[PDB]
Amino acid sequence: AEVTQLSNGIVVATEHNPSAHTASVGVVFGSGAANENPYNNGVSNLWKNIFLSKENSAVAAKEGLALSSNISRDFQSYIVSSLPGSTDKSLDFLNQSFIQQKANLLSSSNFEATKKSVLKQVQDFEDNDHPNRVLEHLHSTAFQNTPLSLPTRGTLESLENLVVADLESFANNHFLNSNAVVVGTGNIKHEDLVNSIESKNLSLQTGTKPVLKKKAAFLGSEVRLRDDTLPKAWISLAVEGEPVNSPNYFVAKLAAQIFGSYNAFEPASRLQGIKLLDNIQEYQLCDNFNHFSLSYKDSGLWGFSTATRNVTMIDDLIHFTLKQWNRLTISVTDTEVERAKSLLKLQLGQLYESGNPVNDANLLGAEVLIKGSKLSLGEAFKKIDAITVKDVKAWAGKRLWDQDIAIAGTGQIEGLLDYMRIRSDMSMMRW
Amino acid sequence: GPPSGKTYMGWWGHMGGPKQKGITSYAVSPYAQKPLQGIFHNAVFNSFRRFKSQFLYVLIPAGIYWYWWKNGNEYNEFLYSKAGREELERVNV
Repeated sequence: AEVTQLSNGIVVATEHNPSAHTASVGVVFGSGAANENPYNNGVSNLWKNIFLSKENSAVAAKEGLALSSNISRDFQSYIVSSLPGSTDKSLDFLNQSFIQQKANLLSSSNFEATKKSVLKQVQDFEDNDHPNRVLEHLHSTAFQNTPLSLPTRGTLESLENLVVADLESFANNHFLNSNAVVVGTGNIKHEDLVNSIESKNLSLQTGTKPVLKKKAAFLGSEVRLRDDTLPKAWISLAVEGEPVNSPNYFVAKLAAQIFGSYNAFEPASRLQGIKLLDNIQEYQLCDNFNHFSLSYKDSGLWGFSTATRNVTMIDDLIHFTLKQWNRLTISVTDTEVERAKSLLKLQLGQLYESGNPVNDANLLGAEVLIKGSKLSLGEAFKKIDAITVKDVKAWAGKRLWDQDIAIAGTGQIEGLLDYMRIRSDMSMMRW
Repeated sequence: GPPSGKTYMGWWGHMGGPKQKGITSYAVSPYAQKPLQGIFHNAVFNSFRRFKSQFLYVLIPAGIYWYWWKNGNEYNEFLYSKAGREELERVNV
């Protein structure tokens, strides 16, 4: 009714839904693709993909289980999904996979069939998924020589250099209990799981903490992947944003909300009450964009992302947009702010209140790791609404106005201008 | 706007050049660097290289020219001196 949180060594967390047809259990390791290193990159995405190799996934397929997995930057998750009654059928199959079995998934016929498929995997991504590719490199340059930089799915380089002796090197350090959280989502009780958990003995590497690295940092920089053979142009730009559990966590998400997200095709999109939109549409400066305030444990990235078949006029594209961003400091309409608060809520909803347990897991697992607990929607909303204009005019005033940016891109970006232009559009001339 | 005559320059996104693939550039904000990027120290080992690599191409021709200058200069001061009025009456008419 307010989400449960109790620890007997294994911090056991759950979240009940009485109208759910199914449920899900799993673990979340409080160390992700940003706890790795330059040459072991993709180790966390390698771990995910053995966990779903036909072997272990045929086991749980007779049982009636489905497994879910994802790696982030600050965190890393291993979830299993099934019918709510077969709730022990989950917990046991989890127990087998992470304390019982070890080299049953770590075969020299398994691992050389997973790594020979996480290699094709990260060779369609950087090959044909430019919007994320661009998005990923954006981190690489903004957070260069620092934790967040390492692409979550790992470089094809440090991904052909890795054997099983390396899957473990990360496992036995960062796959602990004092870095994990067990989650219960969907259609199960707190007294169903934490019972079935204290039912099982053993302890893996107790007392052990996972290790640390130099805290992340940010620096104004570019990286440009020109490719004049690609029909469009993809660009992503940002400033040093705000972390998870930062005073302006919501203030910053409200700002993103204002300019928001465009799709020049859906007539619905064309009518949004966004000021910037007035400009961009005249000549069709782009095909779409969208904003964001990506928050991570140590640092953040407020900016936006755009694709465009309009090559001669990208220079305006970036211009109109970064000028709008100036208003946030000097001239944002209050009535804009309300449409923000309003729309944030709708978005922040379909995020948190989707009828899909697997999401409510990672969400829970990550948050109850970093701050300890989760924060309720009513808590969030109570904050969103407190937000004045002055909220947004002092946040932009430090974060946005005349601060270093972080551009990245690919496709026909000859037209995308230089760094002393772009960066300079962070401000406006004053008397 | 009537037709324009083709050249070998266009503006951004149609600059005129060949179709770039493979290169990947990286830079860093002019704010994000040491004021005085690299001055003195090893930035001057080049103020003698940017010199060496060329000086001959100037000195040699400057030389030829400055000695040729000095010569007939001397030669003129002579034939217009006492010791010279002889040669003059001959060279000059």
